This record gives sequence, C-alpha cells and structure tokens, in this order.
Amino acid sequence: TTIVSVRRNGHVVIAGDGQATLGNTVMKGNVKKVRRLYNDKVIAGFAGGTADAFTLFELFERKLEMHQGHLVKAAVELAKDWRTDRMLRKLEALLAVADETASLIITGNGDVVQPENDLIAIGSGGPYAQAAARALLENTELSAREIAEKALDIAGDICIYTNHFHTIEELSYK
Amino acid sequence: MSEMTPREIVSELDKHIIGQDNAKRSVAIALRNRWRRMQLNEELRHEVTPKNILMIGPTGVGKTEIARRLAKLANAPFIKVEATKFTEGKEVDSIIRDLTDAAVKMVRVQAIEKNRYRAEPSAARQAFRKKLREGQLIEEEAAKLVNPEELKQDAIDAVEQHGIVFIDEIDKICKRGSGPDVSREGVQRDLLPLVEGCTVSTKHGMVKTDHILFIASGAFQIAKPSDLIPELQGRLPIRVELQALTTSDFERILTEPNASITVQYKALMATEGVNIEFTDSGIKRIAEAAWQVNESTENIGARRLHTVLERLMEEISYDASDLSGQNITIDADYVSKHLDALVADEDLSRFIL
Amino acid sequence: MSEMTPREIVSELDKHIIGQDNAKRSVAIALRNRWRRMQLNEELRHEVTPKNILMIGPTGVGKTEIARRLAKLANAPFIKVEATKFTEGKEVDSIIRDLTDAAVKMVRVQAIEKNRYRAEELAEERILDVLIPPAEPSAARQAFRKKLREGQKIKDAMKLLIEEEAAKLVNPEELKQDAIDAVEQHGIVFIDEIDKICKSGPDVSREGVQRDLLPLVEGCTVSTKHGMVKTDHILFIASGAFQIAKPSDLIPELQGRLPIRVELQALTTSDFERILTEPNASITVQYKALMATEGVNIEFTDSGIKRIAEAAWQVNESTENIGARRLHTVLERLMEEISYDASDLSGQNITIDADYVSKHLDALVADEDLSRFIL
Ligand SMILES: Nc1ncnc2c1ncn2[C@H]1C[C@H](O)[C@@H](COP(=O)(O)OP(=O)(O)O)O1
Ligand SMILES: Nc1ncnc2c1ncn2[C@H]1C[C@H](O)[C@@H](COP(=O)(O)OP(=O)(O)O)O1
Repeated sequence: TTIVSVRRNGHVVIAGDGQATLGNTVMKGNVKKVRRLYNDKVIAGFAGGTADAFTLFELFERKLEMHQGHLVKAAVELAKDWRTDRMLRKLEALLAVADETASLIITGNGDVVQPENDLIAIGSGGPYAQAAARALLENTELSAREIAEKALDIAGDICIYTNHFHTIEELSYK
Repeated sequence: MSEMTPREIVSELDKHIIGQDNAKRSVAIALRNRWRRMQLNEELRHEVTPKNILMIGPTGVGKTEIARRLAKLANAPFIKVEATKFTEGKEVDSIIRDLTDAAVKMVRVQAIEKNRYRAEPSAARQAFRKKLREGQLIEEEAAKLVNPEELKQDAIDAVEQHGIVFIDEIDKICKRGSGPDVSREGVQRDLLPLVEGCTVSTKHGMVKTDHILFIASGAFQIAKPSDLIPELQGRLPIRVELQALTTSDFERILTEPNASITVQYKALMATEGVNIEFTDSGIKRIAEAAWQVNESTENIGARRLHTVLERLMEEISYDASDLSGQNITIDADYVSKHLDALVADEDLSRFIL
Repeated sequence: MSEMTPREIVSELDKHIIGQDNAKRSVAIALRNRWRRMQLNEELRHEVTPKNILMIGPTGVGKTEIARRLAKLANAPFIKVEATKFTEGKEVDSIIRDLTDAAVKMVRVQAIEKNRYRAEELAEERILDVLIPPAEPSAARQAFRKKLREGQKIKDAMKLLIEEEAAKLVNPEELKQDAIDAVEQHGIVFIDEIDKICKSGPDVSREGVQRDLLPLVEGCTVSTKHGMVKTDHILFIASGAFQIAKPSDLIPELQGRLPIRVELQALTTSDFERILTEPNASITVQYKALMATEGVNIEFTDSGIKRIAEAAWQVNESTENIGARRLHTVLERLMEEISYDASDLSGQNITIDADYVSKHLDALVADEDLSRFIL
C-alpha cells in the first residue's frame, strides 16, 4: 500500500493505490483507499483494513463538528480517543487527511504529525513515494496532482505491495 | 388558548430571539395547531395529537430561549429537563409532577393578581384615605377572594392543555454504537408513555399527558436522530436545525432584543446615577471578542457574550457608586483596553472568560 | 361486556387499522371469550382464564394500535408498558397500579358525562330559587330561565353547583369500586418489546423480569391505594420483533400463559396509501380539517398520496425502517409551508398534487445524509 499527499499553488491532493495483499497473493486490485469527508471540504486516505478506516473517518467527522471543522484540533481528539478506547486501540491503520489549512498524519499510537512542506507518504511504499515527490517538488513546476500521480506510479513499480490502480481527490482553495 | 397566527407568534419571538427563523416558524405551527384543534369536532380532538419538535444545533444558539419565550408567550406551564438526569435514580414521572408544581405556582400567583387590586363617602372618610395613601389584611382578603379548589383544578387544565416540556440534550441518550446503550435507550423507553398519552398521578391531581407539547433538543454531532428508538422518532413529527450564530448575530443580540444585556447594564448603572452608552464600534469589538474565545478554545455560543460583557464592565460596576452623575462611554478603545490583553492569552481565557 | 361478534370486531378495527387481519381475528377471539365466559356457570367462570396474545413483527406495523383500538372499542382500561423498564429499579406491580389510575380517570370523566346533564337541570333549579324564591313552572320562573340559557358572583356560581350536584349525584363507592371492576373484568395491558427480555449476566436480569411478570398472568392480588385488585381475568398483549430471540426462549411458565400467537406482516407501499386515507380520522383527514380551521381547503390527489407513500418507503429502505411512523414525519415536512401560511391563505383552495410532493420532498429524499436528521 502507498498513499501520497501534495500541496502546491492553492491545490492539495491525496492519492493511493488499490492493491490489497493477503500473504504473498493479491486479494483485490481496485481498492478505493481515498475518499472525501465533511461535506467534501476534507480529503483523506488510509493504509490498513477498510472497515477500520471507515470507523475512524466517521468519528473524525464527529470531532470536526464539535470543533467546527478545525482540522488540527479534531485530529488530536481522534488520536486521543484512538489510543484511549479499548475498542479503538485494537484498530490498526495509518490515516492521512488534509484540507485547505494544512495536511497531517494520524496514527494508532496517538501521534499527530504534519510533514515538512505538508508532504505525506505512508504505507509500505510510502518512503519510495516520498523520495520521488521530494525530487519533483523541488526540481519542477508540476502541479500537486501531477506529482502525486507520478510519485505513486514509481512506488508501485518498486513496492511489491503497491499497484498502479489510482484514486485521487483534489481540493482547490487558491 | 391564544388565537395568534403563526406569523404573529414569530413576530413576537423576534422581539427576543435573533434569527433562527426556521425554529420560530416550527414552534409557531405547533402552537397554532393547539387553537386549530379546539375548533374541531369531538372525534378529531382525540385523534389529533401535538406535533412535537426536535431542535438540532450547537449549544447556545437559542434552542431554549425559543421554548421559554414560547411558553411565556402563551402563559403556559413550562419546565426544562436534562435527559441525562435519568441515567442514574429519579423516576421519569417526576417531569409531570414538577411541571404541575410550576403550573400551580403560576396560576396561584396569577390568581393573586386578580385578588390583589380588590385586596357616598364621607368627607372625613376621604380625608383619612388621602393621608393613608401618603403613607404612615392583604393576606386575609386575598385568601377570602381566592378559591383554592379552583387554583388546583386550574393548574391541571393548564398542564394538560397548554403544558410545555423541554428535554435538553436528548442526543446524549442515543446509542453510541453496549452497557450505556441499554441505560441510554432505557431512558427513551421510560419517556415513551409520556409522549404516547399515558396518565401520571400527582398530589395536585391526576394528569394526562396525551396533549402536552414537547420540545427535545440536542447537538446530534455524535449521534443522529435516526439513532432514536423507532417509537420515539414517530412522536417527533417536526424537525428543525438551528444555525450557528455569527459575529453579526452577536452584534444584534447585544442590542436589538428587548431587554438586551446591554440595555440591562445601562439600566443598572442608571440606578447608580451613571449613564452608559455603547458605540457601534464598541458593540462590534465585543462581538468580535466573544467570537475569538469560542474559536480559540471552546464554542459555548452566545453564552460567551455574558462572560465577556461582565468582564468588561467590572470596573464600572464597582465604581458606579462614586461615578454618580457621570456619563461613561464604552468606545472601541475602551473595549480593546479591558479585553484584548485577556483574549490574547488563551490559557487565561479558559479561566477568566 | 360488549356483545359484539368476532367479525363485528374486525370490521370495526378495519375502520382504523389497515390489513393485519390475522392480528385482528386473534384479538377478536380474546374479547369474545370475555362475553362467552359470563354466560357460563359459577365453576367454569373461575377455571376459564383469558387467552393472552403474543404479537410478532417489525416495529410500526400496528401491533399497538390494535391493542389501543381494541381497548377503546371495549371502553376497557388500557396501559402500554415497556418490558425493558424493569431491567434496572421499579417494581413490576406498578403495572396494575398505573392501570387502575388510568381506569380511575376513565370512569371518573365518563361519570362526569352523566352528571354533566342532570347537574345542569338541578343547578338551574337552584339558581332560580334566588331569582324567584318559592313561597307547573311560574311565568317568571321561565322568564328568568330563558335569560339564563341566553347567557349572562353570579356567573361563577353556575360552576360551583355542578360540583355539589355531580358530587350529590355521583356514588364514590360505586365509582372508585367501578374502576376496580373495570380493571379486573375488562382490563387490558400491552407489554411492548417482550422479545428483548429473552435469554449469562443479562440473562439472569432478563429472565428475572419474566419471573416477576409471572404472577400477574398466572393470577395474583396487588394492593393499591384505590383498592385491592385481582389479575386473574385481565387480558394481556405482548409484542416483540423476535429477530434476535424467539418465543421459545421465554420461560416455560410464560409460554403457556400466551395461548394465542400471531405474526403481523410488514406494511407495503400500497398499505401506506391506504393508511393515509382509508382509516377513520386518518392523518390526511386530520390535516384537512386543521387547515379548514384557518379557512383553507386542502385536497390530495391520488398520485399525490401515491408519491407520499413512496417517499416514506424510500426513507425506510434508504436508512432505517420505522414502519408507518415514517408517514407522519414525511407529511408534516410536506405541509410545513402550508401550515405556516394557512392564516394568510384563508378562503383559498389548495391542491396537493404529485408535482407539489416532488417539489418539497425529492430533494430531501435524494440526500440520505439529510434524511436521517429531517425525516
Ligand atoms: N438566537 C439567539 N438570540 C438571542 N439570544 C440568544 C440566542 N441564542 C442564545 N442566546 C442567549 C440567550 C440565552 O440566555 C443564552 C443561552 O441560550 P440557550 O437558548 O440556552 O441556547 P441552547 O438552547 O443552545 O442552550 O444565550
Ligand atoms: N396497520 C396500521 N394502520 C394504520 N395506522 C398504523 C398501522 N400501523 C401503524 N400505524 C401508525 C399509527 C400509530 O399511531 C403508529 C404507531 O404504530 P404501532 O401500533 O405503535 O406499531 P407497533 O405496535 O408495531 O409499534 O403507526
């Protein structure tokens, strides 16, 4: 699995592969690891079990409503309940979410992180995508969509757990 | 009882609440169906039942003030109850009991008002009567004029016909999905007979709940109304969502509503001989100040306006005795002087404001 | 008490409930056994006991309405109790206590209906004694009697005499003792969601409520401030979806005290269209008479009724199925604009057509995220 997020020129995107591996075999190649949330004002992705993300995403929308859509404060409350609840502690996934404000990562350890330049790369192929997205973002004028697209393809060529099926959700704020 | 049309109800509510017209329109329909029911024949009056309302929105946007002014508008008995109180415990029937005890004190004090003013003359007679009014039995006469058997039978009819009950924070008894969900949904079942037309005994008398109106409220950010038990969802025909208040609404709430808190502070300082006056820029920065605390820390709605205004006026309210005969102006500089130092420090805002 | 035959009962229930004939036939047999028992001799009247019914089906299909219209049809005392209320706590005997309190107010208000007539006559004869004190009615006795009925402390006095005369006419030992006879002979109790108390921890508390309920159906005596009531001949109606559990999961002493079993079918879109109109005082008729109070004339087209039932059906399928209760939420949402403007629309004839229903609803039904909050 690999998921990438890039922010440039008033635009931010999240892209991820569709591969679902079971041991050494491919279970499903068209998995939708990216979706929209909170009246399509937020984009998010997940690396892990499909249901574990749908539970965390729904609660994340709840935390946004309590905090009026504030991304950072809602992410802390989600990370707070995630580590705390005996039910949620069993969940195993790596969330990625962003809005026009900023991009950040959320984890089951309770750790909330905003990468340098708001460049997120997670999953088994994440480091490979971060290496390619870092190269294009500094050496080219390409839009954030073009960077996350080409970066995810390179991660699929390298990572055996990642494929070239893609799902993207751009957000323009300019 | 009152024959006011739904627009006449909303127009009266605008004198107190600011905006939230959809909630005002919804309560007006429920109060107007009351008068509509009395005009119907014997059969339909039993079949028709009150159109209960479920308000939805964040705290402090006026879900309660609509219910309060509505009951105050109709002179109906009123009570607010926290649904979580029954999670532990008290019986649910107490709702009707306390509503009648409020209806008793309401009709009784209203009965005293009729008994109050009641409670050739000789030239010497008028002379002492004039000296008496200039200064120098209310119990026995008001007791003689009052009809205790009437006040008790009346408060029941005031409850059974006009009674209004506001169940705050109903969203918190919805299932969160097992332990609390039984206790939470158990409260919903215990409330069910009150809206389904049961009978509750009280020391004042035997009350029936069939035609009582009810107004639930909840943020429903965690749970949703669909999480309510099916028997309860069908007993709340009318749904409405109250919008979050904006900075412009805070500016209106400070002034436009009748007996607004700014007007209250002006009359209070008038008691000390001091004259208060708020500039439009000063009212603006006050509303800007309350919005910053709600966005910086926790959003308590319009209730933030109360804590900020009292923090701003605390110096004047203390000195108001010594400032008698003076005209104090609350300008934009005065607001920034007493507040911007506080609003800037979020750690202190969680205490002082 | 009533001598109605079982078909006469079902035909009356058809005026309110739509379909579910088997539930109507089953309740009719229970009410008929009441009249059949009184015709029997002293011995069999004791040995025979009410044929209790267990309704089964999804929520909102009219299980409760049959029990409500059934008791209302018999003028019997009635109460609905949620079986889960006792999981936490209140005593089970309160069921009979609250039933008698409803029976008290029922016989009392009905007794006022009898006293409402005679008391006005005796009250008139009392107030005419002050206008024409006595030393065929006198001419002045009628000349004042006419001005009185035409209308006019004096005005307060006519109310006080209704109490003293209705008190003088009423027989409290025959009234407070009548509600006990109304409860013991005619009483009815509806126990909703009994399936949820079926079967380790909760299973003891769940089945414990069953044993607590057991004496009331097997027969017992409960003490109340109004008197001492016996439960031997009270009829009971239990209801539950029984999707998680089955009636066999009930304690054996309880399965044998529910001789009659019936399953209620799920309502269809066609039944929704009937519920909107056919039943006496149907909610569509209620909205029509209500707007008539404001001087407005409502009229629903057959296709407009057809698209309301389709609207309520889509929400039950799109989100959660609450049964016919969905019809109430959809209709008020459709009529909210008329109900607010009805004052200004007086003297106008409004027509609820298919285009009107789609205009106010399809935008809401289309968004499932909104339907859960609004509908
Ligand atoms: N729309 C509005 N117009 C005027 N005042 C309002 C208002 N919303 C809130 N307030 C003020 C009046 C109340 O004293 C206080 C609390 O409001 P409330 O009715 O208790 O809100 P809620 O129903 O969310 O609890 O805030
Ligand atoms: N078969 C039917 N005919 C007419 N109205 C019905 C109906 N089934 C349900 N309703 C309506 C009228 C009631 O006010 C409301 C509640 O239904 P109910 O009798 O409580 O269902 P249940 O007993 O399955 O919970 O739904």
